[PDB]
Amino acid sequence: YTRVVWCAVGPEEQKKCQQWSQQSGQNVTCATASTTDDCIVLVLKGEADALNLDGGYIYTAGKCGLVPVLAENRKSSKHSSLDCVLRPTEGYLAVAVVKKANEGLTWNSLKDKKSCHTAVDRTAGWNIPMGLIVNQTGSCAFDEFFSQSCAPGADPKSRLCALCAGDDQGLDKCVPNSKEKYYGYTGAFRCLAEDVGDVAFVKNDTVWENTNGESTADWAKNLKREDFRLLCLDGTRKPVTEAQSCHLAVAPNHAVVSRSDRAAHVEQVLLHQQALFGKNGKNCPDKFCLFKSETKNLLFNDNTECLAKLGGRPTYEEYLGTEYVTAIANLKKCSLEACAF
Ligand SMILES: *[C@@H]1O[C@H](CO)[C@@H](O[C@@H]2O[C@H](CO)[C@@H](O[C@H]3O[C@H](CO)[C@@H](O[C@@H]4O[C@H](CO)[C@@H](O)[C@H](O)[C@@H]4O)[C@H](O)[C@@H]3O)[C@H](O)[C@H]2NC(C)=O)[C@H](O)[C@H]1NC(C)=O
Ligand SMILES: *[C@@H]1O[C@H](CO)[C@@H](O[C@@H]2O[C@H](CO)[C@@H](O[C@@H]3O[C@H](CO)[C@@H](O)[C@H](O)[C@@H]3O)[C@H](O)[C@H]2NC(C)=O)[C@H](O)[C@H]1NC(C)=O
Ligand SMILES: OC[C@H]1O[C@@H](OC[C@H]2O[C@H](OC[C@@]3(O)O[C@H](CO)[C@@H](O)[C@@H]3O)[C@H](O)[C@@H](O)[C@@H]2O)[C@H](O)[C@@H](O)[C@H]1O
Ligand SMILES: *[C@@H]1O[C@H](CO)[C@@H](O)[C@H](O)[C@H]1NC(C)=O
Ligand SMILES: [Fe+3]
Ligand SMILES: [Zn+2]
Ligand SMILES: [Zn+2]
Repeated sequence: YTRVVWCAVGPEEQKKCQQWSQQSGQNVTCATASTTDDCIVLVLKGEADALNLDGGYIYTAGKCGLVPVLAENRKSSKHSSLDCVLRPTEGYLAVAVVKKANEGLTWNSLKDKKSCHTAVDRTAGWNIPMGLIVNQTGSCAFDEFFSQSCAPGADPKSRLCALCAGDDQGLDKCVPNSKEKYYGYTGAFRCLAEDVGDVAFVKNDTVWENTNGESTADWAKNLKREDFRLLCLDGTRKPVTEAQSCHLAVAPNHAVVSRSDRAAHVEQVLLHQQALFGKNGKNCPDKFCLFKSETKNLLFNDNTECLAKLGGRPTYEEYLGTEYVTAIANLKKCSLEACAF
């Protein structure tokens, strides 16, 4: 009923979910899975109700009948008067980041280099860059393009996982959850920051949130914006201040999905949960903040201002957009009446 079971990916998200559960009086409860895909499955079975997903998984989930309910909304500049929950979503910029000291490394010389991806199947870390690379190469062997990488979710024995490090014990190497050191936006960027990889496929925001004192995490403490460069599709290199003219694409924001028969109810519970634990929430920062977790982006991205209502009750195809939807279809022809489970 007004009770919602959230699906947590990995033990760290489980921990944050439990706090949220404790503070919600149990209006929100938790289920945990090792992978986002397993979480998709728990929702289909009806053992969990919702979770926040990157666009790539929204695509997987959509083919299986799950729908967009509310989307992450971060601070903008245009469309000022509108409240956050009513304001349109902008989408983030997918970028390719390199070290400035690594001269002569451009989009046109990425072959045989070392890469850092958020996870297999994600928008900025995989779908966009690999779709572009397959497109340009005219060959479905994206697994041979880079010499070594860390792409959580690929075969641990393959070169796509050679750069991944697992947890502090060396266990769970390449798993697509935060236990993997170089998982997600922050992980992929850390992979580049520590010179494990030559390039990182992350979003524009990740660079800003983890440099010039914004992080304080020990690996990011001393990172400086000028030491990084974005790779543009025209073979050029630009400062990270130029993301508007040097991105690989703009991605649809992450969004909360659920089985359609449960959407209306998940929507009403969440809107109330954010009134309590959101940005200007009754109990944040006092008791619990839904959008905080110190640069780890647990359950939701840390830069989320609020969860917004979607305009025009969009299907997953409309929400992702035709442009992005055909990009994925074309890449998956390498790896359509579907649903993977
Ligand atoms: C690439 O991604 C970066 C990071 O997301 C984008 O830069 C961000 O732009 C925001 C708006 O477009 C900036 O937020 C506004 O609101 C706050 C409050 O008014 C301003 O100051 C903040 O103060 C708090 C202190 O409590 C700090 O937490 C913030 O760091 C900031 O100092 C801010 O000046 C601005 O008016 C936001 O600050 C900014 N983020 C950072 C880390 O600088 C960037 O636009 C984007 N590029 C493109 C092309 O999209
Ligand atoms: C990989 O290559 C494929 C195939 O060339 C790319 O797909 C193509 O994408 C374009 C742009 O999305 C599609 O064109 C669009 O057509 C509509 C209809 O007129 C129009 O409104 C848009 O303005 C645009 O012109 C095109 O149909 C599609 N081609 C095929 C065969 O699917 C794909 O984008 C490439 N991958 C990446 C990541 O770019
Ligand atoms: O979530 C962010 C992404 O949304 C994707 O689909 C959802 C979103 O986008 C549509 O598109 C373009 C446009 O209307 O959005 C803004 C302001 O929101 C503009 O810049 C545009 O005019 C749709 O019409 C929206 O209602 C919806 O919220 C989309 O594929 C991505 O581009 C990105 O916006
Ligand atoms: C839990 O749900 C009830 C039913 O709407 C609501 O009245 C109450 O405020 C909620 N409590 C918390 C802590 O969210
Ligand atoms: Fe993403
Ligand atoms: Zn563009
Ligand atoms: Zn529609």
